[PDB]
Amino acid sequence: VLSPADKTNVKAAWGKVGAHAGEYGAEALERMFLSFPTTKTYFPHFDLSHGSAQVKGHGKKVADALTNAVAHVDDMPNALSALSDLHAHKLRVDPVNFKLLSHCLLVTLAAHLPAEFTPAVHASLDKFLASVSTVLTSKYR
Amino acid sequence: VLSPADKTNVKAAWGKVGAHAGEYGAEALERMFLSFPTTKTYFPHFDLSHGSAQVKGHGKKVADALTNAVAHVDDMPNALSALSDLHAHKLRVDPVNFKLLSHCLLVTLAAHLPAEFTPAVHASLDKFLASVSTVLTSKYR
Amino acid sequence: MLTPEEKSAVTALWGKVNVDEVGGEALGRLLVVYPWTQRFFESFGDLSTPDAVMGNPKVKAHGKKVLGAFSDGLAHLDNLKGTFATLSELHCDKLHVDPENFRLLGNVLVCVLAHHFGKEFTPPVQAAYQKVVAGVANALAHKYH
Amino acid sequence: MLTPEEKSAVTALWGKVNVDEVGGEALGRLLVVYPWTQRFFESFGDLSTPDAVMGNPKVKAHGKKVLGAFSDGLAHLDNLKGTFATLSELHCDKLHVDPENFRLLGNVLVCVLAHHFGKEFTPPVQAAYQKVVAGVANALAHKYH
Ligand code: HEM
Ligand code: HEM
Ligand code: HEM
Ligand code: HEM
Repeated sequence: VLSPADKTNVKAAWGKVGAHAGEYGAEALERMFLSFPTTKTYFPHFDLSHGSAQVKGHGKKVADALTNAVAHVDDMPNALSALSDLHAHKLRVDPVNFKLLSHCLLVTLAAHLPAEFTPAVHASLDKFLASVSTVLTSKYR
Repeated sequence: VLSPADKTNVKAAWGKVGAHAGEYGAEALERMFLSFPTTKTYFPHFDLSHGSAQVKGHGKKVADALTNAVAHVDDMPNALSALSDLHAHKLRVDPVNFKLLSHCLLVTLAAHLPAEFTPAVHASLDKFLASVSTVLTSKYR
Repeated sequence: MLTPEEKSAVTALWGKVNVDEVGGEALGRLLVVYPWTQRFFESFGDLSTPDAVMGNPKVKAHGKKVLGAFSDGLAHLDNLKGTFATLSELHCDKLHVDPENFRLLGNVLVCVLAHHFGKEFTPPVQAAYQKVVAGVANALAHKYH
Repeated sequence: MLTPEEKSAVTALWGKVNVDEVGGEALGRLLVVYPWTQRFFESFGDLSTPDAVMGNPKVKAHGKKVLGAFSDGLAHLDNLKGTFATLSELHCDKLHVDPENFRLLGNVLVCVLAHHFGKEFTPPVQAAYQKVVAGVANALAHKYH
């Protein structure tokens, strides 16, 4: 559960991400693939080389989605339903991988927002990625 | 999320455990301590040797807890609230440990219910245990 | 990675295992308990229900190969990596199987074992078998990149 | 442990690190990002708020001893087990710490390295580092029984 504070911290930091988000998505991706090489098992149809149109377009769809979750942190389930359906019924990405991406997402954030990334925002984004992960995985079985 | 089939399965199998639960509790622990010795990190005060009443006793507690859950399957969070507090604010058992004990439980169910442990009930039980786990670590942060 | 007593405990119990029967149960159970693993077997046919799954011919067939291969490693419990090197590589390079699955399998397996052996699959034998599966999962993931 | 190219990055960045500074931050965020990890520090006094924690002097002392130990570690990337043996044992028999806490830290640490180094923390250095946090965690769990 994201308390009000958490919600505050997320929208705040997400905001600062602003129009960088997409390229944020694309670096988090590249960071997962290089750090957690097993995650590439879900992307054999992708040119996974640095600066791929694919990864960038993908990092972009990812971010959009997060911007949506943030825009709707009080109704993540319906906000993300379409995507929880596709994740459970089409991509079927094992749930351990959500956590790996949450991680590289934190890393991306930390490194792009030297001011906003305090212990309490860190905490909050963590709880929040953990929450997104859950919505998306909720319909797995 | 626990479907109607899942609840039936759960109640059915839990039904059979009947007054065995406490015994199945202790065994489950024992399975845990030997299979995943990291889990012993939480019981330095316990005599962990085979037959230990301590294990038996904690075994009993767990099973009754699990019994309450089943009884209140549609109202777990409030059913388990006193126990989500205790884990979160006092025991503060890493969340990953709840999956080890879950498996151990399943394992013990398996070995004592050759008729009832169908692939379908196996499924329901994992589900249900995951749900109990979620509810017990719901207030960790 | 197993002590003298755990090796004895694993071997003994594997003696009583009809690899084919266990193989189909485990593979079938994976698919029922963790439906997302169905992602690698869209050819296998109907996986719509526990039933369809469990009785599907390809599940059983496939399950047999797997555990046949699992069985081969039991033999070389001291070269667990060396042994699965070719398989590690194929699951990566051609199958694109997230190594996580090997872990779901080992657990489902332990479950199958226990169900089948009841009171014989004791805390201590399970312990020995938790090590083996883990060892197997790691051996198969070893060449992932 | 890693490719030479990878150690070099690793030792290169850490060159520019304030073990005491990072120590305390890492330990602190661990205690904030994962409150359950606090269980071991109830003699550390006040931990009631993120500010208390980050400010607590003991957490600060703790943070620097853990992390200097980590530092000695980096010099032995070819023997983390050799290095962490006794320290694994104590964590095990005396401290009773769940090795997961070691992974949580490791994760917190990379976060800390990224905030602290911005863009010099490229995906590759990240990776290199991920191997090292994985490695050290692996090495402290290692004597657990
Ligand atoms: C932060 C959690 C995640 C979010 C919000 C997210 C979101 C998305 C979205 C919005 C799409 C595209 C949907 C469409 O095209 O309509 C997508 C596709 C995809 N995602 Fe997820 N995802 C997440 C986690 C993961 C993880 C952890 C993996 C793999 C390890 C993964 C694998 C995939 C793949 C394989 C595709 C489709 C490939 C393609 O379209 O060509 N996702 N995801
Ligand atoms: C669904 C799984 C679990 C349930 C239902 C459960 C429930 C309980 C219950 C009912 C008690 C006693 C409550 C009281 O005294 O009021 C308890 C205590 C405790 N549990 Fe949990 N628990 C679970 C998982 C775990 C796990 C996975 C661990 C560690 C691996 C753990 C460690 C402990 C400890 C250390 C105590 C305190 C006992 C003592 O030292 O006196 N629990 N738990
Ligand atoms: C101990 C674990 C495992 C072992 C030893 C193993 C072994 C094998 C072997 C030997 C083959 C090739 C059959 C032959 O020799 O012709 C195979 C193929 C395959 N395995 Fe694995 N496997 C394991 C676990 C898994 C898991 C957990 C999954 C996915 C959930 C999986 C997915 C596949 C697939 C999709 C194929 C190709 C089958 C086909 O052609 O349709 N395996 N495996
Ligand atoms: C990179 C990871 C770590 C390293 C290298 C490490 C190293 C150390 C060292 C060198 C000591 C010696 C202290 C003594 O003799 O009292 C110590 C103690 C301790 N560690 Fe760890 N540790 C690590 C991770 C952790 C983590 C993640 C936690 C917990 C949540 C933890 C909890 C403790 C505690 C409670 C003590 C005892 C301190 C005292 O007695 O004053 N450690 N650690």
